[PDB]
Formats: sequence, C-alpha cells, structure tokens
Amino acid sequence: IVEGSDAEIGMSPWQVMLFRKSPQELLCGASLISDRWVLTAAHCLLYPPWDKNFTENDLLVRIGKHSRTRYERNIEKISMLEKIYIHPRYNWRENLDRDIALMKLKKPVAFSDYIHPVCLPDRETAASLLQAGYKGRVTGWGNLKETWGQPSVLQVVNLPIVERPVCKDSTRIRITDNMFCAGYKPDEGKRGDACEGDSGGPFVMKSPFNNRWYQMGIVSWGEGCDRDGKYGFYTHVFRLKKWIQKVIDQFGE
Amino acid sequence: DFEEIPEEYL
Amino acid sequence: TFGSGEADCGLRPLFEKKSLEDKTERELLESYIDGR
Ligand SMILES: NCCCCNNC(=O)[C@@H]1CCCN1C(=O)OCc1ccccc1
Ligand SMILES: *[C@@H]1O[C@H](CO)[C@@H](O)[C@H](O)C1NC(C)=O
Repeated sequence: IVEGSDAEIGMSPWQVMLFRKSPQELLCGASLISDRWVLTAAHCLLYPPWDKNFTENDLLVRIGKHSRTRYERNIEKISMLEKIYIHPRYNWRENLDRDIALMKLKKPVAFSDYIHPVCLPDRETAASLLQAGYKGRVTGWGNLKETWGQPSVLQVVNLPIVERPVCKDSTRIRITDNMFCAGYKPDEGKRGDACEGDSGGPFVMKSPFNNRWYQMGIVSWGEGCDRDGKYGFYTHVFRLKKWIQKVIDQFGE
Repeated sequence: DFEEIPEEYL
Repeated sequence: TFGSGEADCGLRPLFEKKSLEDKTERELLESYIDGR
C-alpha cells in the first residue's frame, strides 16, 4: 500500500496472509469469509505468463496477523489448504477478467478478537453502495512504493470508487462488467493505491444500514502504483457471488 | 526477512 | 460463508461489538453522503 497508514490492532480481522512455504515469502493478501473459506485473486495462484501455478501444498494461510515478518505467538493462526478453486472462466490471456479464487481450509479456524469473517454482499447492498464517489478500504502488506520499501505492520488506505468512463479512458486494456476501478483523480490531491504484495486482498465497505463490513472487491490489477491518471482495478465480488455460492454449497462451507 | 515459523506448519 | 456473508459477519470484536470506532471509518461513512 502506497500512501496508507498503520492499521489499528483488530481493525481487519478478516485479513489473511498468503504465505509461500519455501522460499518463505509473502505471496499475496486474501480474506476470511467463514471458518473454512478464504477468498483471493486467481492471479495470486495461476499466471502462466510468469510461470506461476501454485498448488495446495505450496502455500500456507496465515490469519489474525498484524506484523508482516514476525511470527505472532498466541495471536496468529496458520492453516493448511485442503482445495483451491479458480473461476472456470478466469481470463489470464487477455485482461484478468473474473480474477477470483476460493480456498477451502484443511480445518476450521476459531474466531477470536483478531480473527473474524467479513460479509459477502447481497444485491441490494451492492446496489446501494457501489457508487462513484463512495469510499471503500484496502488493506495489506505490499510495498510502500512502486520502486523504493516494505512495511513493518499491516497498512490501510481508503479510496473512492471511480465512474466507469473515466476507468476505461485511463487504460488501453479492455474493461469488463466484472471489474471496477478506484482511486483519487490527479486533481483530488489525495493519493494512495495498492501495490506489489497487496494483490488478492479485500476492498471493503461498511453498511450504513446495518453497521456490518462487506467485501465488495478483490485487489486485481493496476499499471504501476499510485501513478497520476491511473487507477486500481478490482474484481466485482457481487457479479460473481453465484459462482461463490455454488462452489461453497457443492463442496462444503 | 521473515521470522521462522513453527515446524508443525511446514 | 455466503450471502450477506456470514451471521456474525462483518462485526468486529474490538470495534462494533464494543461500540468503538476505528480511526478512519468516519471517512467512509461520510462519503456515502454521511452514514447512519
Ligand atoms: N497499483 C498496483 C496494484 C497491484 C496489483 N497486482 N496485480 C498484478 O500485478 C497483475 C498480475 C499480472 C499483471 N498485473 C498487472 O497489474 O499488470 C501490470 C500492467 C497492467 C496493464 C498494463 C501494463 C502493466
Ligand atoms: C496448474 O498446475 C496443475 C497441477 O498441479 C495443472 O493440472 C494445471 O493445468 C495448471 N495450470 C496451467 C499450466 O495453466
């Protein structure tokens, strides 16, 4: 996260860290949607152009973290993956369309002060909140700069949703309905963005109707970090809810 | 840069 | 786990559950053209 700030303790208790077993490295962000399911970006696991194709056994999921590098004794929980599911129509060849993936944990994790699931949006919640100008929140342990450092602790930044036309005019990539962009305009004199290591993380919003936190997006792609005239693109969680239900019902929950 | 995690996990 | 997400979903133990606010949540709420 570029231009963010240190998160408070327990501020994003659904935040998950995707961790490479060996070498030991932070792969990506992710989110806890129930006691046994993690939500992330498909590109975190599979990306042929870079020779990226992770498997269940390659990774570890770390939950309830604050500190990026420390092993948080008696606080954090580490889990093993039982199965990975990528959207059947994820488009890695062209534009990262449907950049979404589910991970079923080997065993259910127990909730605590630092570990708690986020809600998935309903049609009406999506309808009400997903509007240009409304702000959402991104979190993660990714880089602080496009070409610096690395944070010590989880970072946080709040960003506004942008109008589809502005989104489209900012890039040469073909934008789908399964995506949305967010960030400040160069004009706005307020910055911030996701960056390397933040991929897969949550873009969340708080309902003013019921006071709950909803995940509306997944950190997907962007051209550089915090560039003027550029925005961040996120996977549109709601548009894909059906696929999520399906998978969860047909295989566990 | 990562601190060693517990072996039970690897 | 699903629609609306969970049951206890989206209510933080250290915040909503104790009626405490985080340092920047107001900003979000204010953009929705002022929260609940
Ligand atoms: N603000 C930074 C956000 C970081 C998101 N990470 N995802 C990524 O890196 C994904 C995976 C593969 C390409 N991709 C991505 O962000 O691509 C770089 C790019 C995109 C369009 C045109 C030129 C260059
Ligand atoms: C990732 O690796 C798999 C098995 O562990 C595959 O069977 C699969 O085809 C894959 N991705 C390809 C290369 O795109």
